[PDB]
Order: sequence, then structure tokens, then C-alpha cells
Amino acid sequence: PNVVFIKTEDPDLPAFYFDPLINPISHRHSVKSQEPLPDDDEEFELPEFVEPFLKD
Amino acid sequence: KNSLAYQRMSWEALKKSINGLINKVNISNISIIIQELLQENIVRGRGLLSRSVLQAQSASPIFTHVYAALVAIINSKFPQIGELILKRLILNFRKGYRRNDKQLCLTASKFVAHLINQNVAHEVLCLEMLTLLLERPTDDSVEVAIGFLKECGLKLTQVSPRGINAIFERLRNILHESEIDKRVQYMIEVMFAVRKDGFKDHPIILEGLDLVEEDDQFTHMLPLEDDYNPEDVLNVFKMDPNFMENEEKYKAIKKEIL
Amino acid sequence: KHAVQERLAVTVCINKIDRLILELKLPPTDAYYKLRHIVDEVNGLISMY
Amino acid sequence: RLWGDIYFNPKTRKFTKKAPTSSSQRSFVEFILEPLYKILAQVVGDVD
Repeated sequence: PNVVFIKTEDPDLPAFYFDPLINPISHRHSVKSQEPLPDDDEEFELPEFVEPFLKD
Repeated sequence: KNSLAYQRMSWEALKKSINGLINKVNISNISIIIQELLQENIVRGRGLLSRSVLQAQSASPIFTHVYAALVAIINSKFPQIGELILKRLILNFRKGYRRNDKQLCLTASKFVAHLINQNVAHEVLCLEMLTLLLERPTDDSVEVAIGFLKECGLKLTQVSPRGINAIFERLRNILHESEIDKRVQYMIEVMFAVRKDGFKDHPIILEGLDLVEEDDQFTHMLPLEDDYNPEDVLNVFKMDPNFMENEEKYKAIKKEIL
Repeated sequence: KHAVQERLAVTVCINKIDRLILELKLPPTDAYYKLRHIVDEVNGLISMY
Repeated sequence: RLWGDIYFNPKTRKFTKKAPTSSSQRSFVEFILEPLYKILAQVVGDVD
């Protein structure tokens, strides 16, 4: 399957090099999405585990 | 009396001479233009010269690179004059931005880019203008920013790679982490394409225009936001009591740099 | 195209994100940009007829 | 719901269409994708 393996010589591992990008950033909508309404209040997210899996 | 009459007449001839020189300047003749300009009291007429250069570039941004080279040569001999041009140009850009005058934003920014290319102005100004334009990105604000980055981008890459990297990261967030239209999404893809080819169509200084020795230039550090005084009053004729002294003072300068 | 010609229920399960981020080493934002881009591309490619 | 919306830690869930903090990652790159990055990169980089 033709691995290309961009090498690294600098820190900050997501360097984003040898990589173009044709998606127009900061503005796109062409498909309908569920929940177009930020209306729901805090009801079910338990604050003991509202957090993601890791921050340590 | 005659003192007033002569000062006024000399003032009117000076304005015309400058105006002509600014209309004539191009790449092939810049050196003679400089020589002819230096014969004139461009200290007394520093406001006149600044105004002519600024109006010319605004009406003829096709020659921005040439006006930048001209300013660069003058600034190397008279830094205070280059500073006066820069102060007004910065204020012009801000006026345009404030008034949503896209054409003036396009031409004033283009001038800034080339004064940076010519080491007359510090690149901090470019970075700050790009940040401003890209904070609340509009079709027009992105169009100004991208045209601007094209012109000073190669220079930016050399003197401030991390700064230009921050700009590109910001553009990518706009390209993906924003709801943008086709026009914005195209102009940004163009900007990344230009960076990829190493700004091959946007060199820092065209052959024939790099005429000031590196160490002879004076690079002004002028941020975007400062409360600059444009000193437009310098454009208006006024009787000078020390006209005699001031005149003989200039010719002493002229004989120096020739 | 042959699926929408046969009007089968078009679903998709794309593969190899370990080839995407352990091999091309994208950041999270650009990876979300690429995945939303390919989802919008296959949406616009199915929405032809 | 966790697609195309931005999560931020105080005021627990208000899944806005904008970014309150100027560097705000979305809910898809804070709940599923970057934890997969953390487990994957720590198990292939820090094994001892």
C-alpha cells in the first residue's frame, strides 16, 4: 500500500509538512446536521466523569 | 514683499519638480531620478515628496515596487523622510480598513509589503496587519491579506519564519475550522500553493531595484497601532524666517551625498 | 455510481486512520479537516443523480 | 451530537457553533480522536 513516511528533524510531532490542503478553512456548510440548536442545559453529564479519558 | 514672493515661487517650483519626477520614475531610470530629486530641497519639501509618492502609488500600484525602491534610496540618506512616508502609509491603511475601502487597503498594504522587502520598514508591521485582517475574516479582509502575503511573504519567510508559520496556521484554521464561501476557500488554496512553489513569482526585490547597501539602510520599527502624527501640515506653504539658513543648510547636505 | 444506479442503500466505512496519523502524523484539527473534507467529497459525489 | 460543535470546560456543555476561547478544539477532537492519539502514542512511544 505504498507507505511514504515523512521524516522528522524538528520537535512538535504534528509538524504538518509535505502536506497540502484544498479544503476552504473557517467556512463550510453544504449538508444538513442533527442538533442545529444549542439549547440543552446541564442534566446528565456527571461532574465526576464529565472530563475526557486523559489529561495527565 | 519679495522674501514671501520668492519663498512661494520656489515652493511652487519645488512641488512641480517633485510631481514630475514621481511621474517619470520606473525601473530603468531610477538612478537618474534619484539624482535629480536630490538636487531639490526634499527636506523643506519632505511633506510634498511624501504626498507625491503616496498619491502616485495609490493611483499606480502597478509601480509599487519602483516607489518602494525610490523610498528605500531616499530613506538611506534621509531616514526621517522614509519615516514620514511610513507613518502616513500606515495611517492610510488604517483609514481604509476603518472605512471598509478595499481598494485603498489593497494598495496601501501592497506598498507596506515592498517597503518591508526593501528593509525600510520592520516586518512586525506586516505580521500585525495580517493578524488584524484575519481575526474576523471576511471575503474582503481575506482578499487583502492574501494579496499582501504574496508580496512580502518571501521576505517574511527569511526574517521571521515562525511569524509567517503562525499566519499560515491561522489561514488553515480558517480553511477548515470556519464556515467559509468558495471565494475565501480559493484564495487560501492559492496562498498555500504560492508558499509551496517558494514564492517563485514574488521575489523580494526585482533585479535593478536593490540599490541600497544592506548596512546603509535604516529599518524603521513602526507597529500598526501607534498614534502616528502624519504631519500633513508640512504639505502647506508657510513663510520660513530661517529660509536663508535652511536653504544654505540643505546645499551643504547635497554636496555631501551628491 | 454503480451503487446509485442499482439504488442500493449507500453506506460507507472508511479505513486506515492508523495510516493517517501514525504514518503521516497529522494534528487533530487538520485530521478533522481531512475527514470532514472526504465526507463532504463523497456526499457531493453521491449527489450527482 | 459530537460532530461540528465546540466543547469547552467551564459552563459544562454549551455546544456552540463558535469558539469562546481563541484556540478551541471541537468536541470530535476532544472526546474520541485525541484520546485515541494519547493511548496510541503513549503505547507506541512509552512502553517502559
